[PDB]
Amino acid sequence: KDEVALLAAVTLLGVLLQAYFSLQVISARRAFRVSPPLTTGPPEFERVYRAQVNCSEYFPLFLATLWVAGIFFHEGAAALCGLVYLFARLRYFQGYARSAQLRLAPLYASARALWLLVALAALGLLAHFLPAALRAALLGRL
Amino acid sequence: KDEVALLAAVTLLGVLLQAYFSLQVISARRAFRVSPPLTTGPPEFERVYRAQVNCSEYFPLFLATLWVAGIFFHEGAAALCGLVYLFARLRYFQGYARSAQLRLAPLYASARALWLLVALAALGLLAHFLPAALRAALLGRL
Amino acid sequence: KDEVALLAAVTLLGVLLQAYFSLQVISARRAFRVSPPLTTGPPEFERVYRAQVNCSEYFPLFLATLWVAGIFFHEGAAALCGLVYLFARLRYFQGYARSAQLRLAPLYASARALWLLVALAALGLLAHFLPAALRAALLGRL
Ligand SMILES: N[C@@H](CCC(=O)N[C@@H](CS)C(=O)NCC(=O)O)C(=O)O
Ligand SMILES: N[C@@H](CCC(=O)N[C@@H](CS)C(=O)NCC(=O)O)C(=O)O
Ligand SMILES: N[C@@H](CCC(=O)N[C@@H](CS)C(=O)NCC(=O)O)C(=O)O
Repeated sequence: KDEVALLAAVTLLGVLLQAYFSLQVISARRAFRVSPPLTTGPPEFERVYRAQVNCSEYFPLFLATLWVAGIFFHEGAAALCGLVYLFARLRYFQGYARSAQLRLAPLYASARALWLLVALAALGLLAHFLPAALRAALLGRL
Repeated sequence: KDEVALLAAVTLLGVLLQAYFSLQVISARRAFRVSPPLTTGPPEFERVYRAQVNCSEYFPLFLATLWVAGIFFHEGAAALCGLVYLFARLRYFQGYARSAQLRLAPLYASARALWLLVALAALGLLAHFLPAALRAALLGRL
Repeated sequence: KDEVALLAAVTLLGVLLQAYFSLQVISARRAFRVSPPLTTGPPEFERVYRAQVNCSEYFPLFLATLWVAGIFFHEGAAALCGLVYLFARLRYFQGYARSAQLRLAPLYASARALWLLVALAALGLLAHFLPAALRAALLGRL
């Protein structure tokens, strides 16, 4: 509870953001009179819809690496990248909605932020496994 | 293990439900002869497909707030909302499949249940951070 | 940290794989000149796109049962099924991309692997709840 409080905070933040994306899609459906089960129509809608879906399919990847990084590398560092990513995603959604081209900048920022969490998670896990493994390897060649 | 057993139970339940949604979509594909990579056809299919996809994109949001709420607020309360939500989602899927209109009632029930988890998670995290922060704020104005 | 290190490893692996699926879809978009917010075009593209989406909607189910199984049943066993599943998913993506029929074999392997995690998670949770419940049931009929 004490060692994961920040990660949980970022996580909740992330959820709130996804919730926001949804409300926006619901509003797009209304504005452009696009009723389910339809997911296609004017590009101005399709973009808003696609921005929400794209963010939704990366969320688990975010939550996953956020927690692994926070637990095996550094909680504060993992949480900071969590924010930077979450912010980049907001900018992505908002940009994408205006123009498909305006999604790129924010998309890249997201990748960089997400790739850090992955690199950190990797470095964390590596630090946890490698030593013990190398010692077991040496002990073997006794 | 002892402090999260209920959350894990609800979680497993949630997975089983998603698994159920999938089998249903697979059955829809068969019934309406809609082979991949197609995701469009008769509305009777599209609804079933969309019900499964909509539940799938909220699942992470569910799992996320379920665990944060269960860990920072109250496990039993978080687990109860987990059920209420999971049930609302079943009703959503089943309703949506019949009619796009029959998805609304259950959809709202889902939102309410999900919003609770978020409110609880928020209250939990707030209780964990606020005090320490306020004391640090006061100590500063010494 | 020590009791979940393998699960976190498999998890990170899983993320890396999803990241791989994405890059592939981005490459498909380029190859077949399919720019967002479009998600339809030549079947050779649609399959690649659908393979990535299908893997993305099961990921949370994977992560969920992976951790519940690893925590309530056996970490090493849960991690092994994690690999077997993750491998089956790679084979699924790669097969699907070539042909919709080549996705079936790997898809089934995925189901089997995933169903194990669910069975294990169930057995784990059952072992944690059942006894205490039965004793409470007997104590009642005192
Ligand atoms: N589901 C995504 C996976 C690949 C991806 O993330 N692509 C980036 C760069 S091409 C994107 O912003 N795609 C727009 C979208 O997914 O709607 C897709 O189909 O494009
Ligand atoms: N992916 C959803 C996000 C918004 C949402 O959850 N909408 C609710 C109320 S309009 C719904 O049931 N949508 C039907 C669906 O997603 O198929 C969408 O595109 O509609
Ligand atoms: N979202 C999936 C859920 C059902 C599913 O997983 N189906 C399997 C066997 S029919 C599959 O490989 N579907 C191809 C796909 O989802 O693109 C769908 O719409 O088919």
